[PDB]
Amino acid sequence: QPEPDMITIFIGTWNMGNAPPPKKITSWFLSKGQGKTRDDSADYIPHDIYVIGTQEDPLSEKEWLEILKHSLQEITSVTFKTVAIHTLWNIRIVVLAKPEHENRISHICTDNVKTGIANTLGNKGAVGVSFMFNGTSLGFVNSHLTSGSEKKLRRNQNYMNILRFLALGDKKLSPFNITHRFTHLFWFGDLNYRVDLPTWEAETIIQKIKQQQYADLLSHDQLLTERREQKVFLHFEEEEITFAPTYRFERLTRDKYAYTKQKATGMKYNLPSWCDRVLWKSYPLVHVVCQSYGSTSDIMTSDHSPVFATFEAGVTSQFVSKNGPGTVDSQGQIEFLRCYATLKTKSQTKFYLEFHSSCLESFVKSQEGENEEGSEGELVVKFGETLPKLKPIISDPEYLLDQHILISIKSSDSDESYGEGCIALRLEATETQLPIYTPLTHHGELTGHFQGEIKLQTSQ
Ligand SMILES: Cc1ccc(OCC(=O)N2CCOCC2)c(C)c1
Repeated sequence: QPEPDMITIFIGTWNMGNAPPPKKITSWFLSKGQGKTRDDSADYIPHDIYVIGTQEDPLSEKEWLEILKHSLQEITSVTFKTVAIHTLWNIRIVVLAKPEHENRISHICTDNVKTGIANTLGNKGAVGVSFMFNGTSLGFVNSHLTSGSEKKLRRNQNYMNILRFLALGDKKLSPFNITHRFTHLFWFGDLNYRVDLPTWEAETIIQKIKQQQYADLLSHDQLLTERREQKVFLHFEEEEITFAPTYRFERLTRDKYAYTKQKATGMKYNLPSWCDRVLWKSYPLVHVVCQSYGSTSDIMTSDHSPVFATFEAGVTSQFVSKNGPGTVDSQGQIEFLRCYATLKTKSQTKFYLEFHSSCLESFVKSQEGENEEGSEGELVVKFGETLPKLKPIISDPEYLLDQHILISIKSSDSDESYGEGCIALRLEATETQLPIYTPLTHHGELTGHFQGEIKLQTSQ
């Protein structure tokens, strides 16, 4: 029975509003309602992996798992296996997979981050899960960020705290945060970004939603505007939104948006907003295609509607050769030519690189580069032709061309990373000098660039 080169992944996010779910929630897992929806002809075809993020979840883990498994079994006639479940306060993540995937899944990690300080510590934060699916690493983050229309900068801070401190994936990738540790990273939840229009425009916004005219609302969505200004979720993707705002509804109908200030809201307005979102980041040139992104219309126990997103995701097999794993394959080599880093830093330490990849036996530390002054007042660190030749464990091009090299540029004085990035080995040619490029980030913000040429030797 062959190993897959593609799987499908369901991502769900639902802020349950502290209420139990209705008896039927199958529309969520079928990607039916508003937006980009799944074709009826696929209804019986199970996804490989289902990842369910809840916020304001009032259920026990047992209660919710029973509902989820019975829902999927009704749809698919498949009894899913529980990969992971992790809850922080009322924020929860569940990972279910087809039973045929049980021996494909390993290295399961869970973690949480609590955001805020004092007043603001005690109900917001994130839960996450990571694991290996054959040769592919998968990470999943469910975050419930700070609420309120005037707190977008707090949400951005919550995002940075979560990606700095959530401890998922391979701990040997010590310079790298979760935005570089996975082949595919999915980040979803009640991100709580609002449509930034005046309170006086509430009824106008409602009108627009009734007309399915979302363009003038999406142009004020705080998450889209913050992402365009590179304030949050740098280098993440989001499918186009074609569904109505998923917050704030009167419960037990979807006919009414409840936006007016009440004692129960702390006398805050809740204009209709896309609070409930799914974003992703995959390594360069890895197949990832969003096949649905929408909201349900028929689950009305909460003041939020559930959101679904589904993806085709490229995966690779657990490769064995006669040589690696357990030795190098001398028919393989990775050379970096004429490389230089450009850094936004004011510092004047010397810098060195670290190369990390599961195609290496262990990470590789370069010599220090040569600092020069850039024309427009930046630091250029030149490595020339000084970089160590990397010795992959397997030379077969069917393996090596699917791999990636993570790069960290570190201070010689402090050994701290000033920037992290990723280079694909999915090249147009082997035995050929070819341009490479990655942006560099640290704590998920832009700190520079790395560019140069690569020359990849495979056994072919
Ligand atoms: C499909 C699959 C499911 C679980 C699993 O390992 C983890 C496990 O067995 N757990 C017990 C129940 O709670 C979560 C942890 C693996 C390797 C594959």
